[PDB]
Amino acid sequence: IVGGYTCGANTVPYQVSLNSGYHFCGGSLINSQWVVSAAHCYKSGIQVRLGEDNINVVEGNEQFISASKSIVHPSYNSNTLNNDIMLIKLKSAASLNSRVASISLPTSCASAGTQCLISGWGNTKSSGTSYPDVLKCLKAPILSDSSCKSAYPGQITSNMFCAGYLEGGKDSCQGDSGGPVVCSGKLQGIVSWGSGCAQKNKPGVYTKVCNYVSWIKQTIASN
Amino acid sequence: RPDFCLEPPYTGPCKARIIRYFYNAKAGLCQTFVYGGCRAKRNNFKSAEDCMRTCGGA
Ligand SMILES: [Ca+2]
Repeated sequence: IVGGYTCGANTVPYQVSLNSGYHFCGGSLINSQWVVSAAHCYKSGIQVRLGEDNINVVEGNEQFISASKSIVHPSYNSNTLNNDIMLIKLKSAASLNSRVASISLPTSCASAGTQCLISGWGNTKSSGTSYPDVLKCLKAPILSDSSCKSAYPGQITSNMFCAGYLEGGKDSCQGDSGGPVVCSGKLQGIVSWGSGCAQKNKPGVYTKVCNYVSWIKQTIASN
Repeated sequence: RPDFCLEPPYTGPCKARIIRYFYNAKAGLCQTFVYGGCRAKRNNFKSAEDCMRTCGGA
C-alpha cells in the first residue's frame, strides 16, 4: 500500500497473509475454514497466516494453517483478468477470536463515493521498493465506472471497479493482491491490478465481490 | 541462448509479490525479480535451474 498508514496490530482481523516461503499475496477470512483471494495468487503449497501484524516475527497471535483446496473461478481469464477470484479452504478450521475474525459478504454493491479500507503488506513506494513489516491501511473511495473506463480504455469488465485518487500517491501495489477492500463492514473488493502503483490518472483496479456472492456461498457449501 | 532471454524482466499489472527468475544477459546469470502474477513475458522462470537451461548462454 502506497500512501497509507500503519493499521495498528490485529485491527484488521480478517486480513490474511498467503505464504509460500514468503508473503506473496493477501486474502480475507470469510468463515472459519474459508479464505477469498485473487485468482492470480493461485499457487501450490500455500500456507495461510492468520492473526498477523509483523509478518516477519512471531508475535504469539498467529495461526499458520495450510490450504486443503484452492478453487480459482471457473471463468477466470488470465489475459483480461476477468473474474479474478479464488477460494481457499484451510486444512483445519481457524479459531476465531478477537485477533482473528471473518468479514461479511455484501448484500448489495457499493456506489461511487463509498469510502473503503484497503489493507496489505505490499510495496510502500510508488517508484522504488519498500516492503513493510507491519500491516498497512488506506481509505480510498470507490470510483465511478465511467472514470474507471476512461482510466483504462477497453479493459474494465462488469466484474471490475476502480478505487483511489486520480491524483496519485495513495494506492495498493505489488504484495497487496488478494486482500480486502471493505466498505461499511462488507467485503466489496479484492486487490487485483493497475498501471503501476499510485500513478496519476491510473487508480487501482479491484474485483467486484458483490457479483460473486451466490457463487461463493454455493462453492463453500459444496466443498 | 535466445532473444527473449535478452528482454528485461516484466512485473506486469497484477499486484502479487511472486519471486521468479530472469536471465540477466549483462551479468551472465539468472537473477530474481518480482512478478506481479499475470501477463508474464518469456524471460520469466520458476527456478534458477529452468532459467539456466533455457537462456544460460545468451
Ligand atoms: Ca507475526
